[PDB]
Amino acid sequence: EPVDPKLEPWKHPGS
Amino acid sequence: DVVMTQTPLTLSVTIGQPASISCKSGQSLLYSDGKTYLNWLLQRPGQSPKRLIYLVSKLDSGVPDRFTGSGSGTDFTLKISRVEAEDLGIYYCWQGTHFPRTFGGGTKLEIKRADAAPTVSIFPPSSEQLTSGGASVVCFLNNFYPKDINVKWKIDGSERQNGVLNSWTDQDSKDSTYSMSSTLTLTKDEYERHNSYTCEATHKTSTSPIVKSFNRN
Amino acid sequence: EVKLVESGGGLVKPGGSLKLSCAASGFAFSSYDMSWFCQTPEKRLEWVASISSGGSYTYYPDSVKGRFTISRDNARNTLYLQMNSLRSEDTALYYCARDYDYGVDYWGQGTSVTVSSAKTTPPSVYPLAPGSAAQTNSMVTLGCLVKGYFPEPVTVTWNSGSLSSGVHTFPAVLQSDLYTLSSSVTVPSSTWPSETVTCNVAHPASSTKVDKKIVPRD
Repeated sequence: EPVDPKLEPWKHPGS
Repeated sequence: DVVMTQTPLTLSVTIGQPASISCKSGQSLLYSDGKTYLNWLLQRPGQSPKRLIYLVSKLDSGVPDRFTGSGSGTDFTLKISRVEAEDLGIYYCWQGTHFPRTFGGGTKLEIKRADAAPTVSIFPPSSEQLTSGGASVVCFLNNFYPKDINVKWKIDGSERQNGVLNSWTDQDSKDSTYSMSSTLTLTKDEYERHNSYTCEATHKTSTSPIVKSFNRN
Repeated sequence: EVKLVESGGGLVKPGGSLKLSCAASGFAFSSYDMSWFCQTPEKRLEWVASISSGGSYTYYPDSVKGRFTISRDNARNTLYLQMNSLRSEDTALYYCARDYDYGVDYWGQGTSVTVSSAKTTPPSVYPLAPGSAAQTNSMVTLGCLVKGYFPEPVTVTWNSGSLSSGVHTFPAVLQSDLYTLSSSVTVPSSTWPSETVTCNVAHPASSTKVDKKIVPRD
């Protein structure tokens, strides 16, 4: 959206 | 693991005309979050890939909007509303929905130009090369269009397919022609046993094959 | 401006190791996942490895899993690929890329890797002059045949670079673990001869240069 990390479905959001 | 299939393999287009490329995946690219991770990129000859489209139809901001992407499920299309000379290159689709990322095999877009006949030259093996016991006959076929050409070697009238090494340049970004070299390598002893050496080019641009030849003696 | 500059490629034996790196600049390196891709000699593209912005998560397809390691130095804006147990199939141009916008946004320039147990061999350079007779008065085409070297690349120029138009240098073809290529140049007759024409061939892997004068005859 605006908004999110914009990563692909198999990614685990990073630190 | 997701199979990505592009069609056509090559596409010949006139500047100013539309073009369309298709990409079909082996399973649906729509993910549960409602997004479809389907991408397109362009690689121009000798350059790095450049992003064109992401999430099916979002346009990279360096790309003019004559490029559009559309589709859903397993069927996708890249369209170019009017082709320019700088669109020459290989277009790839690729998916990031399922691990691992996978690419289509590429569609080569070539620019149409007016027919052009090859300029054909034949070169007997150099005398330095014969002193090392090898005999390469080289034939150059330069600056032709369309890309469709057949070249036959003939030794003493006999067509010969064995020992030939052909090589083609990319479409020239300045005149849109192609060029090719065709190299017949024999041992020196067999070079020795024949007289007559012919490079023969067949092309839509002339009513008879373009013939270049030499004879040892 | 996003900029990614790979280095470290070269010729390596099957079973051997190589470490690639990618120097990133023009952006906050630490914020982005990063990826390796490669382009095979057939112009197939393949994804090689990805790493999370922070460093903790790494992802690999089955083809490299267990052999390659991707890692990153957030302090020096540098991405790495440690390639072990190389295979001939790993022969490719390797690209560093930035993961963003539901995919990948910027690619680097590539660094070339050849995996082969074939030995480094300098080229033989053969001059190609027209046969005893003798087509077209006007333009004359001359050639250089660059045969039997390993590995890629070589560079070919004519008259140390001052003949540039009218030149066609063809891609090399690999035959028995040796490459062959040719180059043609097209010049006004009356210019050849007299005026001298020389193909300049360089082969960095073998630290060799050959400057071969095309003389009338063969």
